Amino acid sequence: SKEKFERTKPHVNVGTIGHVDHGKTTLTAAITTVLAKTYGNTSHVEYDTPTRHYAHVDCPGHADYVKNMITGAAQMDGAILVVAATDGPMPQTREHILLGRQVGVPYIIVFLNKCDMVDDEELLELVEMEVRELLSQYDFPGDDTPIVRGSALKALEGDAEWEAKILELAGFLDSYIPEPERAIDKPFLLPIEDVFSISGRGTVVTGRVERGIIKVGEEVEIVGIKETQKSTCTGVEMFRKLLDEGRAGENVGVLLRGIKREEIERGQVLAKPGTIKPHTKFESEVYILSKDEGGRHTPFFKGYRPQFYFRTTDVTGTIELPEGVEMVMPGDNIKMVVTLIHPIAMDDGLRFAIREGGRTVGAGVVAKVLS
Amino acid sequence: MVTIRLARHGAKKRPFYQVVVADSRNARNGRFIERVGFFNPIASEKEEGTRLDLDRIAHWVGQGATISDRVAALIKEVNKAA
Amino acid sequence: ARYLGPKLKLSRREGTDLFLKSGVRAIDTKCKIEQAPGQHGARKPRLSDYGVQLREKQKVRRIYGVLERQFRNYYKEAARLKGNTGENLLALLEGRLDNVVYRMGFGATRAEARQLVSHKAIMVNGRVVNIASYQVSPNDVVSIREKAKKQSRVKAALELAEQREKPTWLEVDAGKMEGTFKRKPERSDLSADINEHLIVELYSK
Amino acid sequence: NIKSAKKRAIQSEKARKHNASRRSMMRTFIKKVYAAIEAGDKAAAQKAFNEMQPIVDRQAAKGLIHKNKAARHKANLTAQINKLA
RNA sequence: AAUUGAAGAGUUUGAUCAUGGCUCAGAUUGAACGCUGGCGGCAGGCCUAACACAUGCAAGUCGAACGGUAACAGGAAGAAGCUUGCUUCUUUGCUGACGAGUGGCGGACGGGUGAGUAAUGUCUGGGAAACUGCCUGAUGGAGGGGGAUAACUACUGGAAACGGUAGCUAAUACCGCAUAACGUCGCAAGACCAAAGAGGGGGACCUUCGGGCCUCUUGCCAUCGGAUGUGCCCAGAUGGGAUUAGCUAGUAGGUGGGGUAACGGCUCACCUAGGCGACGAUCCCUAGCUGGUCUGAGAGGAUGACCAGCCACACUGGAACUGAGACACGGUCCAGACUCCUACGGGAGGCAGCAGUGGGGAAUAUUGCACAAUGGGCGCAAGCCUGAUGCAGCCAUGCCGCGUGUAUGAAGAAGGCCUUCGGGUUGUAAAGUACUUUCAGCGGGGAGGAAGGGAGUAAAGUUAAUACCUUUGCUCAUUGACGUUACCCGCAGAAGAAGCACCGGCUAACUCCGUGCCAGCAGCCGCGGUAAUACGGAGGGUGCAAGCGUUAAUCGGAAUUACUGGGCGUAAAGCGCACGCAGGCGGUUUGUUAAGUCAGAUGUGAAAUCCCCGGGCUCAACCUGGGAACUGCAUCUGAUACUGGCAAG
Ligand SMILES: C/C=C\C=C\[C@@H]1O[C@](O)([C@H](CC)C(=O)NC/C=C\C=C(/C)[C@@H](OC)[C@@H](C)[C@@H]2O[C@H](/C=C/C=C/C=C(\C)C(=O)c3c(O)cc[nH]c3=O)[C@H](O)[C@@H]2O)[C@H](O)[C@H](O)C1(C)C
Ligand SMILES: Nc1nc2c(ncn2[C@@H]2O[C@H](COP(=O)(O)OP(=O)(O)O)[C@@H](O)[C@H]2O)c(=O)[nH]1
Ligand SMILES: [Mg+2]
Ligand SMILES: [Mg+2]
Ligand SMILES: [Mg+2]
Ligand SMILES: [Mg+2]
Ligand SMILES: [Mg+2]
Ligand SMILES: [Mg+2]
Ligand SMILES: [Mg+2]
Ligand SMILES: [Mg+2]
Ligand SMILES: [Mg+2]
Ligand SMILES: [Mg+2]
Repeated sequence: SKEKFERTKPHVNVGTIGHVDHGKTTLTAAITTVLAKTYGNTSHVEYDTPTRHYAHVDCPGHADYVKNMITGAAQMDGAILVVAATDGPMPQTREHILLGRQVGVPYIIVFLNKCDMVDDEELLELVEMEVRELLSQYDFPGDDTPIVRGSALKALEGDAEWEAKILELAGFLDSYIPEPERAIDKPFLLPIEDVFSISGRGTVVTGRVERGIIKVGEEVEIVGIKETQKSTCTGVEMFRKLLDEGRAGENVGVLLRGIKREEIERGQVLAKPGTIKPHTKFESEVYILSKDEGGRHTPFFKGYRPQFYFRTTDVTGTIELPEGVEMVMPGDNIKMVVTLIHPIAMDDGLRFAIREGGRTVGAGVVAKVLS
Repeated sequence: MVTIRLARHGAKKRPFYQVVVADSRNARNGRFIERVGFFNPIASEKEEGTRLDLDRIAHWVGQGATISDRVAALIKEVNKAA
Repeated sequence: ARYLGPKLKLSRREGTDLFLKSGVRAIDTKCKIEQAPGQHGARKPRLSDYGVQLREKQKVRRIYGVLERQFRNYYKEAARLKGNTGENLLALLEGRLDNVVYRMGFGATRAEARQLVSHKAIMVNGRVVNIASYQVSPNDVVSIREKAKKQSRVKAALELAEQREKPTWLEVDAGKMEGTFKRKPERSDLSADINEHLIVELYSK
Repeated sequence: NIKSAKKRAIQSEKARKHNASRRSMMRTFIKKVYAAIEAGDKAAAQKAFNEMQPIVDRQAAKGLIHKNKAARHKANLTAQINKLA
């Protein structure tokens, strides 16, 4: 809160969701150190590339942390698959790539650690070919993707070769990730993802601005679980730096006045007044396929109670279908009505995720609202 | 020190000033000794609104009451002795 | 917050010559007006006490357009003053500017007079006022500004004014839309359709 | 802070030193006068009173304890000495 | 023309009366909650945790005190890349100014909180034993000196806080001398004890050719007084408890010393053994007090929201210094807790200031703008700053005002509901025709808060003087955050703005459907066991209205603590009886005292607030002028009927 941030080199979000205990934290720390040297839980570090300013999100690679990882990847603009070159693909890596494809991460860069732990020039190529084949078979891009090999912990050790290699890694990261599209057309909207309580400052809510801008001193409305209320913003900041306005697409922390830590939970949205209204039941078309798209095999019936993940959080919901469909067997391209317990401010065209038993069943697009 | 000054008592956007002999150790709205009169800023300049006691002012000046800028200005506005 | 809504039902709730709408469209006892005959028409439960006093207060308030709190303030002022509390209260009610306009004729109805006073169709002593609660003093003059002259609003009101009788204290010329208010009325000239000491008893309760 | 309290504190300390020295020397002079009085002498007591009077009156005029304080001790000392002298 | 003054109802019982409590009808608040919500004016906004605090700011000013120059506007001492007019370097410490530092003043005021405190507090009425910078009037003086010491230099301990070494070192800092009155001591005699001189014009007198000197602005040393803010003492009053009856020996007093700016056990040594207490001593609990506020016709009861006076406090506690003025609210030292920083050698901190955060709570504010006006402190003065203050934000928290429209129209349509099946009903309600456009909203014009002060000058005093300065006016510019000012004028259209509670009696308001002592309402009476005007819903009416209901607290009705204004045989209540002290009252007559009582007069009862007569904000809310009142208190003089002191019967 002592640095006046300059809105140059537009913000781009990059997230590392690589394999567990394969060097994600070490890799991001090494990247930050080498960039700050040559240029002068979800860990949100930042670094200013000469091309663009990036915010690096090291997400937890644990399966049980998938719920917050969903927002971390939806938050994310470019994925970094961090994997060891001595073990190759893993079930955890496959789950992570499936989640990334289901959340819609366009650009992914593969990094191969433990390059020097292997005294050969064929095993590294074999594992690179294997991961490339995995990407090409799991609906991912192919030979037009920069694949990065090298050591993630020696990048911090005194060297020159690996420093140059990681600098080249950062270069094509910023090359392969062009200027992203921002949605500052509609009024301001920001889904909440974390809450902090600053002693002497107050409560601050973190998140990626979905749309619109936030000027210092603007009135906004909290809409979400069990509550729709009003508030005032004072002191827009980003990564402990002074800001003047907050564009859309970057993870920022907005300071709210008259906010209670227990009263405000994750799942709500800070919108412009009179824009969106929370609803508990709405009509949506489902896009489940027969068997090979996450959906189950046996022809289940009504009363299904899945979690409907949204931009922020999820909630257990019920589904009702119009007459003409005796069963709700997988293969549901039809429209139905979904009722949720916790009301969340929603708009037409919203894309949500249907999940159950730790696996995604199908997608859904909001068609109408029944309040 | 003992001095004659003005104290504000009117409502918001409609001030009202009372001229009074008060020790400087007190506040504007604080205590005083003897009231001298009033000077209305708006003054509703058809009727009255300016009433000072020059005899009491002179008596207190003789004893050592330091005249203030506003009191002297009001005296010059109305008259030296009229 | 001036009262707004039905008026014939409001009048028939009590049943009196309170006053009527300025326009007339078959104002008579056609079939059911205030004492509806035929198969029903229970008009008065005949409440023992304090009920007629409440009804008198309500009819007084709805005639003059004043609210309960302001009416009670006027009653307190009248009790504080000398003379009779009821006549002092009636004097304040008539001194209310809207009733002055209505009794001068520029207001077709009392609600219309209040509307004009709010819309600045009235001036006092050569000064505009947009308060229907202003109290006029004796020996004064109240004029209508040039903008309100061209109102079919006012033309109809002045036409309807001369069908009634005229008061003891108002003298108005329509060649200039100006009226002189000379003295204050009394119970003798005021309509004897209500009792004042019952109202005095009620709020002294 | 750079407030005037620090300068006020050091000025108060210096004034404390000076006033303590002056008060201590005055007290020693008064103690010598009292010792001369109680010893039984009559001319040396008068001489000590006449020696202590100028310094105490000078300090009172400078204004460090009190003019009335100086007057009271002078009165007490003269009332003591004149009884036997 | 300045308290003209008072409501009851239900409930014991098969019914009556009385006693007796319970409940309700009214105001009112720092209110909270639920629903709803358009605007403006005024006021208010941690009652609980005197719980703990991030961060920013709230007390600096003065070069007309001083040695100085780190600045740098730098003309200028000098030089120039010499853009054909003024640009650049050590800047000569050199001017205006200014970093620190010495020095004077306020930082003891402005502001905030009731923790503590039952009288050391506060209000009222009295006094002497004392002080007082700044404000003043008078009387007098400002002479010559000496020595300190800061900055600064360099060495250098430390991350910082702060340091040692030698002087440079100046004064309005400090210290002797000239002195000693109107001052202090002392009966005098005598002794003692004082200053600081700074800024400016420069005629000229001399001329360190600035200067003394003609001089003005002053400031300073002492005394005598006023004003002022105080310190001290006394008398009355100011909560509960006797399931709180003795307390105290520095305690009561005296004799002397010391101490205090002054009295005094304030303290010391001695002596006397008292002092306080049944009118409540001592002890326990609680508590800021007052003007006032609420409720009352009144006496009374509750309380100290806003504001004003006073007191006390500043993490808890103790202590002292400076300073006239503190045991110090943004001075100092120390014990304890807590927190923070550290290089682990060692340091800092106390938001009951403005805001703001964590916790508590039924619950309460923005980390804004400005010295624009007043005031505050500093200074020749311009000028500095002020979280005092003024304005701005949010909240219907309370008061006031305005607006959602006005006539139409019988078609007594639509649709909802009821019906003795005719009809009624929400219901003139809507559409319409004429509009007005208040106030929202859009666009323009636009008063005032502004009195001052400053630059020139005309006249008067000062002096050879018109120098210099001051005072009475005239020309010149300015001096607003509020403030898209208030307001006014135009703009399309009613177009953009109503809810809450209740409807069996208390109390203003009636029908239907369904449940069927179930679900359920409620303050009471009391409902609800198939037909509920009482429950839930619906229709329709009533009471208030941007506000309606529940709850929280005080009084009233409660004459239900009753003095005005209760009762004790059977409703609660005569001690089981007698004696008797303190205490309360007291037969008849005279004289005398003026105590109680009555009369007259004085001062006073702060201001503020209630009230009366008026005035200005569009009337009001609100503000303000005058008057009365604040029934109190003390003093001076009379009255002697009554109670009482004294003397006689
Ligand atoms: C994953 C949960 C959270 C997502 C959040 C939301 O997802 C979304 O709502 C999203 C809507 C597109 C969503 O609902 N995703 C969440 C839910 C739905 C899942 C989406 C997308 C799919 O389509 C049906 C998606 C995989 C789809 O398959 C296509 C190809 C298939 C790939 C193979 C893997 C799959 C399945 C598979 O079963 C499979 C296999 O066949 C062989 C072997 N082994 C396998 O395991 C293509 O790759 C498309 O991408 C939006 O992306 C939102 O932006 C969001 C981020 C808020
Ligand atoms: N030998 C070797 N070890 C590596 C390399 N990259 C990462 N690691 C190891 O990965 C560990 C860090 O894992 P971490 O990032 O904390 O786990 P993650 O966050 O779940 O991915 C370190 O202890 C390294 O030893 C590499 O290139 N070579
Ligand atoms: Mg308080
Ligand atoms: Mg003594
Ligand atoms: Mg207390
Ligand atoms: Mg503080
Ligand atoms: Mg009573
Ligand atoms: Mg009573
Ligand atoms: Mg009784
Ligand atoms: Mg009995
Ligand atoms: Mg007996
Ligand atoms: Mg017995």
